Amino acid sequence: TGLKSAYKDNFLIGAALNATIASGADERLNTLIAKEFNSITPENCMKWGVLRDAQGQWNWKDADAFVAFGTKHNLHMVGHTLVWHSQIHDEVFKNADGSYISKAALQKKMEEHITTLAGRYKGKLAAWDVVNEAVGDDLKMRDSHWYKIMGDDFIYNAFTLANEVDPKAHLMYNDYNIERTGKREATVEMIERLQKRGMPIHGLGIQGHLGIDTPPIAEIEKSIIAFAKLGLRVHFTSLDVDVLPSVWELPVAEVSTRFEYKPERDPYTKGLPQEMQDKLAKRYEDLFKLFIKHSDKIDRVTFWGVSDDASWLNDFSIPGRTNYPLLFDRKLQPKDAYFRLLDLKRLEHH
Ligand SMILES: OC[C@@H]1O[C@@H](O[C@@H]2[C@@H](O)[C@H](O[C@@H]3CO[C@H](O)[C@H](O)[C@H]3O)OC[C@H]2O)[C@H](O)[C@H]1O
Ligand SMILES: [Cl-]
Ligand SMILES: [Cl-]
Ligand SMILES: [Mg+2]
Repeated sequence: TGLKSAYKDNFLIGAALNATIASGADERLNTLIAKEFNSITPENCMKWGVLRDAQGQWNWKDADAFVAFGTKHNLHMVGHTLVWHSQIHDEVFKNADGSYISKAALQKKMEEHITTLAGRYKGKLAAWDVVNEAVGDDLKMRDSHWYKIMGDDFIYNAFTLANEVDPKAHLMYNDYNIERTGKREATVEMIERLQKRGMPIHGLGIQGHLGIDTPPIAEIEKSIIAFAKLGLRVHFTSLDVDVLPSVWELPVAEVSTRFEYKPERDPYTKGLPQEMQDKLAKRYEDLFKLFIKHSDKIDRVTFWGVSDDASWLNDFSIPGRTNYPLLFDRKLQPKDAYFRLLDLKRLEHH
């Protein structure tokens, strides 16, 4: 059968779904999703600034279509995300003159947003990313407007609110590069200090935006262990593997430059050679060996897309590259990495 049944006894197999896919209108992705995944996450549609215009006004079409889809196919559904510094309008934070509104006023906007959003899907969504990406890459609390107006209380109040709205909801914190030493620890710290405040939190999302070579598997492992120790369920939430030239490690004189589209940084436009098909299978296989090792700690592994043609890495971090990060190709056909992963479970020894 599919991924989901292969991994039934391990964890949920999930896909982020764009709004075209959430519409139901692609029978070929319906057939695929129904076979392969049992968990879905809205890739964009339940984000503050996508869901609401700059005046706080709500359009629920896509948000509603996504919940109709998972109800329809009976898939576990993750809300993404109540409180985040990205894809949210500056009018949330700032007067037209640039100045920041009071904390009190922003609290009120947060109350309303969580109350309406979690409230509306209370009991339909099993899980929420309540706060997304609150630790800076300099390993300090990210200097978002959330943070600058509110402090730790934006995260605190966000969870407490969420939990009051849907008591039943599994409530996560979600971040990227927390596979990595340094930011892993600053996040463990962050949870700890809020958990001693009594903040209701149930899960820790590891985004899992990985590269073909890095981070190493020992890294990821340390993080699975650190976070579960905080008495939380571990999720891999935005899984994909970047197979393109990295701009992450570039010399000074090229901080951008580095985001500009350049030929050589897009080397596989004519197709992914077999030699890299293979590095990608092997890298997915290492990851999933790891995940199986620790499936007492991991509740779910979600991919940040269904197929390559629809991966966000085609445009991040350089617009318009041809990447190959996911299990299904641009023709919806499964890739070498896919069979390696069925095989792990198929041939498993007990
Ligand atoms: O390719 C163009 C564009 O990218 C995609 O939407 C993007 C989302 O996938 C992206 O998701 C975040 C990835 O980082 C973290 O996991 C974070 O938690 C996610 O929200 O968000 C930015 C979007 O531009 C679409 O495929 C398409 O619109
Ligand atoms: Cl979308
Ligand atoms: Cl090639
Ligand atoms: Mg339901």
